[PDB]
Amino acid sequence: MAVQISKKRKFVADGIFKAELNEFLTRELAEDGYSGVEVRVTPTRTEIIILATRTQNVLGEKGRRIRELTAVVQKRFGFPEGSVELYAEKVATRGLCAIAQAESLRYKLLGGLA
Amino acid sequence: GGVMDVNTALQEVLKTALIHDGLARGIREAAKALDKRQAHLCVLASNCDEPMYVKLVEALCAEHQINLIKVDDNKKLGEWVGLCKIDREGKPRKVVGCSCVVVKDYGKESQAKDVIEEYFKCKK
Amino acid sequence: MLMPKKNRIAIYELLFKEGVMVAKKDVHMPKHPELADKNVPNLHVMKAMQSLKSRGYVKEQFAWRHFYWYLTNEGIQYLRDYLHLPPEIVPATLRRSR
Amino acid sequence: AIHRIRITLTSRNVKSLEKVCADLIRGAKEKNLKVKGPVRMPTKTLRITTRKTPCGEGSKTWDRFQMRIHKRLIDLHSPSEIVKQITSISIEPGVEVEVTIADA
Amino acid sequence: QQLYWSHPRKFGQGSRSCRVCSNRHGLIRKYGLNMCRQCFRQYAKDIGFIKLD
Amino acid sequence: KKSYTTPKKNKHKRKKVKLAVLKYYKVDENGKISRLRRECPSDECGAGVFMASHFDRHYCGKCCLTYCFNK
Repeated sequence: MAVQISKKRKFVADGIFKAELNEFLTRELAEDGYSGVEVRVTPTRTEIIILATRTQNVLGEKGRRIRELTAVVQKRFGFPEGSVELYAEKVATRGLCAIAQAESLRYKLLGGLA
Repeated sequence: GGVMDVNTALQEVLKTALIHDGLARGIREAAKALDKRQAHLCVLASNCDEPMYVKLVEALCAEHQINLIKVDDNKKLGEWVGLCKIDREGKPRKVVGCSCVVVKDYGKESQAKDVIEEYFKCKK
Repeated sequence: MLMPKKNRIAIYELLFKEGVMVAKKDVHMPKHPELADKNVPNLHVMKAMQSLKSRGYVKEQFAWRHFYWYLTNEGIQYLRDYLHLPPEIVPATLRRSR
Repeated sequence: AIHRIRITLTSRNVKSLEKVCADLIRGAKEKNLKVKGPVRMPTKTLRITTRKTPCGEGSKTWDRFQMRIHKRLIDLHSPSEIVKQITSISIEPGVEVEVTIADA
Repeated sequence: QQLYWSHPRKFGQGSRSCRVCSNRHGLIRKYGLNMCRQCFRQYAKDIGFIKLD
Repeated sequence: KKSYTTPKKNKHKRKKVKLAVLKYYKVDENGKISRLRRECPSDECGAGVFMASHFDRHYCGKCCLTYCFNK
């Protein structure tokens, strides 16, 4: 469990994790009104705050979907087991959330409408 | 399950033997199984093939491990096997006779599997 | 083959335990590290999941050279009977998320 | 015992950095741990100078991108317990901290 | 089947691959890139950089 | 880029001839089993399989790089 990479390379690898996730999620939560993330490492724990407008469809019945998502990250980036902890968040004021407004227009259009 | 009748007894083998992975289906695999000491049971069936194996199987049982059973009508044991595992023993996609099977320690040693064989062995 | 009968089990059993599989797009992987431990020298994960996916039973995402296969209810029933498991066992997960 | 314990801060945002340094210098000086001030180290430039045009055609253009990291460190000498207690808490922004056993 | 499928790739432009899909041609290494210059631009907004000059 | 031009040979995979199966064990009297050629001697071989009676060549087919006697 060591040593540790250069300080220059420390920020690049964080950016790669911040970015990859942000396109991983957008290909699954598109219909659930995705709006971004906000990551935070905390003492001996990861927080990944999965911002979307409707937390209902994200959660699922018995929390199945949130359980799938946590198990994915736990294998993919090779995280130490049980350190990963997801959280959800609902945003209030949804018309300043351009990302979600654009992706909502998409499904309105692809639904078949003028 | 069974009452130690010959017909329902060989059915009880195949159920837990599948889980044990003891089934050496086909004459060549049966031979290699029983030429090894892994086997503990041999079952044969009605002639659909040459008159050579009917002799040879008794000859192999003689030298190594005597255990043989003969039950006619190849289609019975042929029906009991799947194409992989459970999910249809009816199955017009494929069904074909085994003509002989050899099982290793007669599958799992547990309930009625033990009794069916012990019933036969002392009288044979 | 297409692949051995040992290496089938080791994928289908591993999927049942985590409830999810992931892998990378390569054809020069030598033993496939990063679970299935050292007994898949080729495609095999990707090749077996694709056939499973054809018949439903799983969903598949793909993003930045990494697959992500999500097991579903229909496949749980299949795999449960296919691997001769108890009529009610899911060791992948089962609790309410708070 | 009393060990020279060094609280290194590192960030990319000058507001987020500096106020979190201030908090640790107040809370230290409040308890009279004989804290030593920030030692601001040279800010380093990551430069990337690459084409602005995919599939090069048209007038030749480029684009300078830059990232500015920042380092600065406050040296304390006090018991390692109360340091490691108070340090890891009271941090709002995404700013890193690295505690060292000894350096001097 | 076969007794070969591969031949030495240990250095050169074929033993490293860029993260578009395993694209090449567009030789890249910088500061730990492994990241394609066309998509680097699309990640100007994403984290790693914000343009300031 | 353009379409394939005619060959004058191509043949893919051999049909791996459809030989009669198990005559490798010989029965003349019971319970005796008259074995022919020796069964394979390696530790990793199970020694329930036969070795090839391939005279002027003597080769275990379970092995695939090793154990080739020839006399």
